[PDB]
Amino acid sequence: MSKIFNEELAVIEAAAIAYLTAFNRADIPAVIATYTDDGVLMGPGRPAAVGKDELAEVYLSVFETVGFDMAYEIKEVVQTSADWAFVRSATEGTETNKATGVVTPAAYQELFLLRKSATGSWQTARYCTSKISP
Amino acid sequence: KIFNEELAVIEAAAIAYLTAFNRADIPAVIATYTDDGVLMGPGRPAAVGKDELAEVYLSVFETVGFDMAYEIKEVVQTSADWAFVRSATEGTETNKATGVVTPAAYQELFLLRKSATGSWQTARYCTSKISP
Ligand code: NA
Repeated sequence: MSKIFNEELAVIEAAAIAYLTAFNRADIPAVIATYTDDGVLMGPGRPAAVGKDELAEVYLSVFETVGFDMAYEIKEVVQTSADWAFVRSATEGTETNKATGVVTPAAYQELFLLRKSATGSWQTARYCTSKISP
Repeated sequence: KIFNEELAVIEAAAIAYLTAFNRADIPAVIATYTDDGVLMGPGRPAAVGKDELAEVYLSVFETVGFDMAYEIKEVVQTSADWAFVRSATEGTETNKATGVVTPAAYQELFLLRKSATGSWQTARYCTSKISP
């Protein structure tokens, strides 16, 4: 009957979710901490942010400008080798502009490329998010 | 084999997509993907499988004319059969309805998988619009 989930896939998914929950709390240090030191963010309206200093600067600007209220869904979890994996997610909910106060619907889709650190921890090496709507 | 450095073969595969895309060559674009390939791009939900990929690229090229130059930012082989490539493109986009030409820049992540026959194919692909 039962489907058992590979223990390493469970730990990998938990690493992607650690980001999504930190992001939805707008907790920037928790967000930064999920990335490898050479991590890259590719998001809409901004060129790639490379490394924790550039990452911090982008997320600071995002949470200054906009408030997100989002639910996530995990779409796939795949381990491609001992130290590498990917996760695909989708988030949806609302976006509030902090200047104007205007709340609008928002949906995104995300790809995490995860790498297992030398001490056994899964971290986001590369991350891409695209806006589905509006 | 053409070059023994697998990294060059991997980069080659990503460049074949970007050039196919810039030529608006949909069959050539579809053929760079695995059968279960995923495209994640702006304004649309994930397209999963060649049937869904076809539909989206059809619609993109029905709606917009792209005139783009590419740059490869990184090529990384993570294991024997897996790699990633990060690139960026910039140029103009022309809306085919309105005729309005506007500057466009994008950034792209490829996850490529080496097939049973030795070909590098795109398994997962994300593109995000930098501007405007
Ligand atoms: Na073109």
